[PDB]
Amino acid sequence: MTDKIAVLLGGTSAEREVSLNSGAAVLAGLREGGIDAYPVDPKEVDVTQLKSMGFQKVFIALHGRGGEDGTLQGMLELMGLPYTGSGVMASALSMDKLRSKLLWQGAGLPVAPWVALTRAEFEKGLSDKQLAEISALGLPVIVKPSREGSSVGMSKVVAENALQDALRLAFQHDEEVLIEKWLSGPEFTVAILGEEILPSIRIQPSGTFYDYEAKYLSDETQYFCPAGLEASQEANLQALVLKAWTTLGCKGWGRIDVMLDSDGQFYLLEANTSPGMTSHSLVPMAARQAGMSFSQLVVRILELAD
Amino acid sequence: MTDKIAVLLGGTSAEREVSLNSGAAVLAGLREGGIDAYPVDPKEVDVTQLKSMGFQKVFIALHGRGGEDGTLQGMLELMGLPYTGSGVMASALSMDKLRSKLLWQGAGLPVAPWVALTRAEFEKGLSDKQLAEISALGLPVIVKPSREGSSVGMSKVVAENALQDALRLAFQHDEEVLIEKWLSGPEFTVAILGEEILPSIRIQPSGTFYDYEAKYLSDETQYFCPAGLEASQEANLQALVLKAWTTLGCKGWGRIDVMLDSDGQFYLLEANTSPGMTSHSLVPMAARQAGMSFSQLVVRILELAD
Ligand SMILES: Nc1ncnc2c1ncn2[C@@H]1O[C@H](COP(=O)(O)OP(=O)(O)O)[C@@H](O)[C@H]1O
Ligand SMILES: Nc1ncnc2c1ncn2[C@@H]1O[C@H](COP(=O)(O)OP(=O)(O)O)[C@@H](O)[C@H]1O
Ligand SMILES: [Mg+2]
Ligand SMILES: [Mg+2]
Ligand SMILES: [Mg+2]
Ligand SMILES: [Mg+2]
Ligand SMILES: [Mg+2]
Ligand SMILES: [Mg+2]
Repeated sequence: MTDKIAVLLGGTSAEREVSLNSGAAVLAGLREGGIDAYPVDPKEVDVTQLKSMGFQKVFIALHGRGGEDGTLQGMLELMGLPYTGSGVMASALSMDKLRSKLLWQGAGLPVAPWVALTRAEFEKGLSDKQLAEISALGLPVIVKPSREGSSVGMSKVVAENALQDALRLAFQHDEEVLIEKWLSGPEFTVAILGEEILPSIRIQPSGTFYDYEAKYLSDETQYFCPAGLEASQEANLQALVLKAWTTLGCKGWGRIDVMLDSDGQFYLLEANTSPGMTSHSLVPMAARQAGMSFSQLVVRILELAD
Repeated sequence: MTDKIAVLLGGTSAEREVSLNSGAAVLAGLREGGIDAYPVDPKEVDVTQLKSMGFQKVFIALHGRGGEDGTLQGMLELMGLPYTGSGVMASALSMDKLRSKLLWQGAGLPVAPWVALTRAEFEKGLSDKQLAEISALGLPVIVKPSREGSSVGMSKVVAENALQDALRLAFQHDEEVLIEKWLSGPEFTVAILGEEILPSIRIQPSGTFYDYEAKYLSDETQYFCPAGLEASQEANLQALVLKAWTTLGCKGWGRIDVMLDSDGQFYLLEANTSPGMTSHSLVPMAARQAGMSFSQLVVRILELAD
């Protein structure tokens, strides 16, 4: 018998439905590439039993905490099963937007001005210093949970008195949140596959930002790949993303989200270490422009595992 | 029936002998406190089996990667067992001196000037540019692996032409290495227990730095607790350590190592999320001076767990 591969999909995060779609596509893609792969949903199957179940290797198609944040990676390390994507530290770090931003700023990489808040800071009342820092960002701002994906818990604030509503929403999803300066765009994303940086994609939502609807349900979002940048700027963007990726310590494959601001500079938003892999997701779109079918892409991601 | 507690000790790192000593102390302290505790060494016992063995909670007294770096924490999270100390992300970051330094720099906290190198860079041979950056640090410098403890793999470089030998050593111990400005001292450490910062300790080794012998095997090291700082200065140190702790996201307990430099300012060296607990160890000294028995200290660390 050749290796048996578990495609972990679904799980229990806010991104469960996205992950069910990613894993459905990855399962078929791997089987098309001759890989003996099976779907396993950790919501229904105890993943501590994977080795007992006869699996040799794991393709992680989970998104969000519990699959993307180092916890599952640590279990798999101790179980001794090779797995796709980044290891424990870089997965945990990339899930935490607050600490990714601090790390990048420490490395001299460009990030949007921001204020971080804990639940205790917000619900016990903002200090004068915090209020001053928030005021200095101007409006609009965007508010995000630190540890979500798929634009869950995120919103744009257009009036001072409505910041509290954005903060209450974000605190429904995490214990720590970010208030960030609004960036003008345009918006890009850059996939990484092994040592290869894939062609950037320019993303144009029809509404206010690339929210859950714009990501998964709209026929109106526009995508440009190639992204239409002057060659030197595409190269700059690729080099920025490579430095962001290596600073975090990520490996295997992933996708970094980036926006221009009205000063003409790129700013890093976040890194994703288990990116969406629905048929129509962004990593497959960039890989298609670099000559890879979806099956070729997933077989390559798997080949990179330990 | 009362909880059955596993004290994890020993393991397979360079710090194994220290950990066997830490775990022996912790075990006696817990039992002295009425806790039903038992030692388990992961080198001898398959730790993925703890819950199957009837354990309810885990006291981590391991030191170094694979006990301290988030991997074990992730496994315990998926097994559903509460455990002492920091979670996955903060454990992983605290083991990674390079990324701790970047995060702290991003947060505006004081860190010694440094250069980082990867193994691939070292194997290729160093560029004129990298040598230029290293040269800017001045001399002396210390060379350390990023992810070790107990002063393993470290050397003091007092001549420019001695750097290569120091790197050849540190690369035996990690794939990422730091070259840091040599700090004048004096040297301090600060224990954290729950929400409490304990009074600091001034550490005076007899040799060139606080090396493995000075830490565990010498009767010549001196320790001062209280540290002899002016009241405002002790308060400054505690505040710095609290910020450094909260920036990494650490919880439960730990210990942060700090040095003065010749500008009279404090600089953060590193955080340790499973600190030593031996008769030579620093957390027990801070707890003793703060009016706790060692048994009360370990019962408290356990009570703080999840
Ligand atoms: N500072 C910002 N200004 C404007 N739009 C932003 C900003 N940060 C994020 N966005 C928008 O919100 C989307 C989701 O933000 P991101 O930081 O990538 O979190 P997620 O993990 O949920 O994708 C982005 O794709 C972009 O459309
Ligand atoms: N930049 C430096 N200058 C002078 N001494 C240092 C410096 N960095 C570390 N040391 C010495 O080396 C010891 C161990 O370094 P540390 O960074 O705490 O790593 P470890 O995890 O091995 O303890 C310190 O306790 C201190 O005596
Ligand atoms: Mg994301
Ligand atoms: Mg995103
Ligand atoms: Mg240490
Ligand atoms: Mg020589
Ligand atoms: Mg002794
Ligand atoms: Mg130390």
